[PDB]
Amino acid sequence: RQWALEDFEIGRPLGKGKFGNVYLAREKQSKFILALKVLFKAQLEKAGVEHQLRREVEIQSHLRHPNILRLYGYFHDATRVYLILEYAPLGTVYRELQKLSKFDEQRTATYITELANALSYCHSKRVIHRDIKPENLLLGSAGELKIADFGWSVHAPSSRTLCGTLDYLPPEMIEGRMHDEKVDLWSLGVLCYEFLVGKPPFEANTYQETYKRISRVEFTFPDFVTEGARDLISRLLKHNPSQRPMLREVLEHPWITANSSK
Ligand SMILES: Nc1ncnc2c1ncn2[C@@H]1O[C@H](COP(=O)(O)OP(=O)(O)NP(=O)(O)O)[C@@H](O)[C@H]1O
Repeated sequence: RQWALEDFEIGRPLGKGKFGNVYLAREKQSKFILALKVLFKAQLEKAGVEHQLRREVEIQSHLRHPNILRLYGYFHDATRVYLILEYAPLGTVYRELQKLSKFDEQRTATYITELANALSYCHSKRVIHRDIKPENLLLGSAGELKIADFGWSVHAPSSRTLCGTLDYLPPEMIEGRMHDEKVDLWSLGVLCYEFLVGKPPFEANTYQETYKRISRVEFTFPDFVTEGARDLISRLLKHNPSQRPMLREVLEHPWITANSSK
């Protein structure tokens, strides 16, 4: 069906995107509640990311997994583009991380499991998300994690568009080098550390400074991180992409098994 803005009643803003906001919305005919990612064509062109936005719609609309946010369709007009997304009721893992400061091992390992499963599915299709970070992880009604925002996804292998914060990016990406699905493994390790510590392992006040840290893989554990968490995070944060484990090995790691709920 060919959609149009008149088909929806827009509600409160759910977030600030990079080219517009996301709104809670209801489809007039079915009363279906969902989200509307609104991007201004102006900016989309000024950044020449129409290829990304196309890769986002094309990749995400074809994914079908309970731990991956659903993209139902899209439409647009003289001015903007509208992505029709599955609405995540419980917000971002990011906000939850602000609220709780840091997660316990049970919550952390559970989120990692849902992620690994979701990434496994994405890697079976040779799809690399490449932008795994707290603000792209949404929570379902039952509090289940759902990877969202495929605005950077691309099929492996690949090269590289400009950047923002490097916090979750692998050395191979910040060094412009070629990369594959291993990129997401590095990010998963960054997340696991951030979940337990309250902040990313390579954080810094300077972009230049953060680049050095990621490049050198310079991170240390606070005393309260258990050895089981340190082992997993250390296997995940290897400079050489090839050393990074398979998602299966993550899903099976002892620390994950002993702590995870799913
Ligand atoms: N389906 C949704 N349900 C609830 N909130 C959402 C949904 N989609 C997006 N948001 C919120 O809107 C924000 C940005 O959405 P997002 O898809 O990440 O847009 P973006 O333009 O790709 N920016 P970025 O994630 O930094 O690349 C997220 O931080 C969420 O908090």
